[PDB]
Amino acid sequence: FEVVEEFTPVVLATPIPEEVQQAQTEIKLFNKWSFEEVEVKDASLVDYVQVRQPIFVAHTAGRYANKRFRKAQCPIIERLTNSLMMNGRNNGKKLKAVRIIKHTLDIINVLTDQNPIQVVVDAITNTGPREDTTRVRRQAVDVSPLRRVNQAIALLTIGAREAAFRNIKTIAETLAEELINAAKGSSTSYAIKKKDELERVAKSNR
Amino acid sequence: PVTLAKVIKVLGRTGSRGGVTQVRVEFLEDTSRTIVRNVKGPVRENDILVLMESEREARRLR
Amino acid sequence: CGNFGFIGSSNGSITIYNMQSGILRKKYKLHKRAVTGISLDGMNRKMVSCGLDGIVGFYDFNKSTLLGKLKLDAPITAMVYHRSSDLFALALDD
Amino acid sequence: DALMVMPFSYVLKFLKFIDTVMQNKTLLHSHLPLICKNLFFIIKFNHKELVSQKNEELKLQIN
Amino acid sequence: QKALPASLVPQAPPVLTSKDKITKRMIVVLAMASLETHKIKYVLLNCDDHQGLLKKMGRDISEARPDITHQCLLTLLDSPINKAGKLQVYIQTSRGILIEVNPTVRIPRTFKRFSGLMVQLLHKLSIRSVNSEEKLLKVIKNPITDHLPTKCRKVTLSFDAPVIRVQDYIEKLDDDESICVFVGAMARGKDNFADEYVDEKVGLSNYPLSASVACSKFCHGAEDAWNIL
Amino acid sequence: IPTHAPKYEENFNPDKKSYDPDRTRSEINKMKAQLKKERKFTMKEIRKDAK
Amino acid sequence: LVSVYDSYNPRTILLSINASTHPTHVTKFHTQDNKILATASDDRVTRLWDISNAYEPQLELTGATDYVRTLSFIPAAPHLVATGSYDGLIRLYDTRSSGSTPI
Amino acid sequence: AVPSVQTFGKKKSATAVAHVKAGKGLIKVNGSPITLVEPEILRFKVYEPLLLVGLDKFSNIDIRVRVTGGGHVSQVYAIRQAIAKGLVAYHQKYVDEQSKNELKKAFTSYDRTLLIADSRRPEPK
Amino acid sequence: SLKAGERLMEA
RNA sequence: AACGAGGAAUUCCUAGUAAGCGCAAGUCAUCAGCUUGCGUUGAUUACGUCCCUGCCCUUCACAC
Repeated sequence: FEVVEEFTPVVLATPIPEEVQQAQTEIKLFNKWSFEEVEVKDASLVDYVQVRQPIFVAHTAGRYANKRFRKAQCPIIERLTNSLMMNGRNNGKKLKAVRIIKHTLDIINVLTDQNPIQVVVDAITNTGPREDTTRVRRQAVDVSPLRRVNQAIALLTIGAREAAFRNIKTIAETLAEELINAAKGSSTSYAIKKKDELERVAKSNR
Repeated sequence: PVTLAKVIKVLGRTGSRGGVTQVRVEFLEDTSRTIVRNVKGPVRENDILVLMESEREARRLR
Repeated sequence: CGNFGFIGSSNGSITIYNMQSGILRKKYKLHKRAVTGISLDGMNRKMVSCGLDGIVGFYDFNKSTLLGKLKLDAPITAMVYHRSSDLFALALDD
Repeated sequence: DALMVMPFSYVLKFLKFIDTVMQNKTLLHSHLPLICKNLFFIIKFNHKELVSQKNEELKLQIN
Repeated sequence: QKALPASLVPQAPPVLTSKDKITKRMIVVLAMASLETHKIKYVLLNCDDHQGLLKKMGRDISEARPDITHQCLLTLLDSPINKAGKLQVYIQTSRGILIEVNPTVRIPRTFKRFSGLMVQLLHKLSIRSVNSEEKLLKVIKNPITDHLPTKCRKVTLSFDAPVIRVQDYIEKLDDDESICVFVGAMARGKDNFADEYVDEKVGLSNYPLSASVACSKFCHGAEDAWNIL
Repeated sequence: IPTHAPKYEENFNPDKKSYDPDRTRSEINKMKAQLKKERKFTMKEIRKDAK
Repeated sequence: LVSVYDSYNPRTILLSINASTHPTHVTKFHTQDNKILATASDDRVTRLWDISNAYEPQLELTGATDYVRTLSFIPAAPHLVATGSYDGLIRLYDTRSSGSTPI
Repeated sequence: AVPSVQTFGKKKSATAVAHVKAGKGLIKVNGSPITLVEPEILRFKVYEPLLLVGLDKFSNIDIRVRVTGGGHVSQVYAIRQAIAKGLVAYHQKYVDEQSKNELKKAFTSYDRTLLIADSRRPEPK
Repeated sequence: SLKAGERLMEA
């Protein structure tokens, strides 16, 4: 059984690179990473780690600060890029953040052959603190999934930034290291250690 | 092992501390069972919380 | 809806044109013998075909997928599709 | 809003209290509308959990 | 037949600072340090030197003793563990000032010269070496928690708490993790200064211990635990 | 570890201005402050008198 | 020290490993598996590193009584590793097993 | 006369005018091919219409886009909006309305800003 | 002080 | 000599907002030791609560 939609070869008078045509076939992040095989391992984080809509580039110019929970619909890669630019000297420079994330995903694919978007999703899923403390001394309380996503992104980006503040390593490579380590779940990642300390302190005052 | 519970009701006029919300959650494993919990971040109905302990019952935190 | 026209060929291919512009849009190739009946439900979702080879093909018009195939004992000669009830009768050679 | 805050374990306690009130006929008729409003709201709010329980003693109390 | 290191020349161990957060460390936080300055020239307020003056500020002269903070710093910095580069000291003044003490500093041994340095430190907010190569004593921003290592055990010194073998405690502790000891340099007071940060409180001996003897007892246990010698 | 000594000035007075290696440098810096103070005060006085 | 650079991009350094204090004469990527990188040093131990985990070797082969300046991966046998030292002995190792002793 | 349509895309001060006509698949921006649009990192953004509906539809038309005002990013968004609106308008005028509906559905499903202007008008509170 | 519902649970 | 991003306390801030960047004009008061406009890039976190702190208000059906 065959269905035919194109009956003549398509050649455009303006030349287009073939890679752009394989992008016509499917939407991939930076025309290099596919969203099809990415799933959020933790059930709770689903509906707040948004990866179902594929995007070519992180830049979207969307309106996500309007309503209380619009941030859930923002693509997770774009949220990572937005969290990347802080400290004032980087404020407003989103293109540099996009380039840094592109280089970081390339590094992640290099070091580990896994899909870099899958590594990012695993890191965010793992490094979300599940139980936290509130000052009364301290008392243990639960954490909403949106707060888990926000704190996961904040911890990952802060660790990556601080690791390369005055070190020969650049922001891209240290971000790649942090993401890979968090995805593994090893204690090497700063975010995992911070999460474990938070949950331990919450357990102590349970 | 950690359990998962879906929020069914966001209680109001509970007198909880600022930023802490008292909610009622039903376990995914046993939909009938319900427990009242305290949540720190922004919470709405139909979102799932990871409960590390399933025996503690929430009390007002002032 | 009055937008699409379906043509069944004696060589088994079903071509779909647009009535407004007369531009060929889709081409279905399942039957190997002549297609003696084509019909589409009122919802423009499920499409049904029959041919002298005796098979009844069920297609998803919007997704362009083969939902199923049903084989009858004798060659099919004609089709009438009742859109309200989603029933269609086939005049077999037996 | 006060009744919704109670966990389910206290609803069984509440349902034992009302059962105790029923024997004392003087209290029952003194506050009959109030008892009805609170009881029906309790049953409606957590009906799903109440029906799930297989406690035979509970089934006799409601009867 | 494990081969030798390529170079056996003695190498000075690295100076451990707040910037480094991965290396194992034993941090001592001399909380409730009584270090205050006031013009008569500015002098570090002392329990005996300035009694009438402190009465005018209305603060009780029982808790006006920076010599206790001086005492602990001497034994901590002179301990072999510091000479091994596995110890850094923080000081939380009673007023709420946090001071970082670089392990390299060589504080004056006489108390009088010690007092002259603190009035410099609190006002200038930093102290530099005679050769002007590094900052030895620097005031830093609260809270202590951020400066501390990312993975780190916290304890306090409590007379009422159960008595524990300090050497045993460090052994059962992990390797990547570090240990912080909140020592109360205050002469007398409730042992709740660090309750907000700390997770558990331990005792070292059945008998009461001063701040100076306690921290010296703690560090010597770590040296045996880590074989610092 | 290397051992360095702290650098501090005995009888330190923060209100008192920092000691300067060169006496001429301090003397001119002493005086540029005086000229600025005097210039600002007289300018304030002449303006107020004019008003 | 073992340095891994992106080929054709000398400016960027992806990974830096301090394999040993002695010279590291041989550094060869495993042919079948991309993630694991082999290193042989004058320490006479031919550590097998992993790109993801650069802090500890995945496996640390030993048993050579002299300088090891030769390392080879056998095609179709990813588990096997061949090393030759100035002892005059060629030692073959099986990474699937515990290792550290030539088969 | 050659069948042609004109459309506008706008983003902040950036305004793009797209002219879409019968042709042979010639997409140009400011007199140069679309492949040379800068910045390169956002180039795929301006490719988004072409890829979402497929290059086959553009094989029978020529598009000329002229952009003025604004910065790089706003200019890119103006270009993509103008291209999408021009394609939809051309398929409306000189091709069946069924294809118009499919194009609108695809663009709205992916990103509604391709068709409707994204205007962040102030809202006092 | 105790709020409605919190008092009732105590009762 | 001074210094390597700035202690304690304290202030402000919710979307084209914080922050960065530059270009113009000097509009009878004010401003050039500067002031006002204009465009460009553009986020994190909340958008809930009366728990604490202040200010404020109260004591024509049916159903309650």
